[PDB]
Amino acid sequence: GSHSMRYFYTAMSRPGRGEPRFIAVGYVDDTQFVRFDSDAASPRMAPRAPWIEQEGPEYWDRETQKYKRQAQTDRVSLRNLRGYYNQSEAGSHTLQRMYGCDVGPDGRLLRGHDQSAYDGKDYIALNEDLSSWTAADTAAQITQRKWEAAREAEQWRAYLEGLCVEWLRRYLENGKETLQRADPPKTHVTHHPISDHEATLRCWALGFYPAEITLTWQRDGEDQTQDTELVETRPAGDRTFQKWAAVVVPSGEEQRYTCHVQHEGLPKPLTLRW
Ligand code: NA
Ligand code: NA
Repeated sequence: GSHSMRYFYTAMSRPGRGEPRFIAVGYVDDTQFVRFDSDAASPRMAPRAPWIEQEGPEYWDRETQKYKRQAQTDRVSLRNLRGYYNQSEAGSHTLQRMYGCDVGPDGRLLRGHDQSAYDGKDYIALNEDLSSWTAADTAAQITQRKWEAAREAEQWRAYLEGLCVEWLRRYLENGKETLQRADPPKTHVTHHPISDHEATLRCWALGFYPAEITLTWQRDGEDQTQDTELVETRPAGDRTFQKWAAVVVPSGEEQRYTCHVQHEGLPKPLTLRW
């Protein structure tokens, strides 16, 4: 029922080679819908989902200019940051930002987000109040003061409560056939002896969307929390996801074990066995 829009910006300096590279990607839930890359050839902003290709040239040009303005801003930021940390003019550095809005099933704002990081560590974050900042270190207190003076949080609040939510609603409607349809997992259980007295049971989930999923193993109905091995959820490359969970069991006791699969695309969870 609930949904999110999120942007992910990365700016990477390369002093003496060129201006910093700026790349942005945007998502609705777990679906990417846009990329901008200052280093790409032609064109620099590309659509990544079909429902976005429905938008017209005014929309595209508007977004393009926002990306171009941000790339310039990020160049100033990276310069300022090397000063803040008394760094050499020679090393490469990375500035990241992640922002967006979460809405409930009624399309109403649940909460907004904006966060930045420098060289992979938290730098400054908008608090959930959309009115104040958390500086992660002493240097980020510089930005905090500058942004307080500029009433930067007020601009964020206006965006997060307004256009962020409005546009997310629009994308969800235009993209409803995919964005609002959960694809349940395709499942199976496999068996792999590790010796003649123990064997691995592996419970698979393939082809599911969104990425959130819960795979568990039980022995006679008791959860095997501490003895289940999970791989990280991984992308299939076609917008769907994959995961597996494994337990190692005494040979000949396989019948005691059940795999349980919970996913938004499954009205009732699945129970699977070897
Ligand atoms: Na707004
Ligand atoms: Na299945």
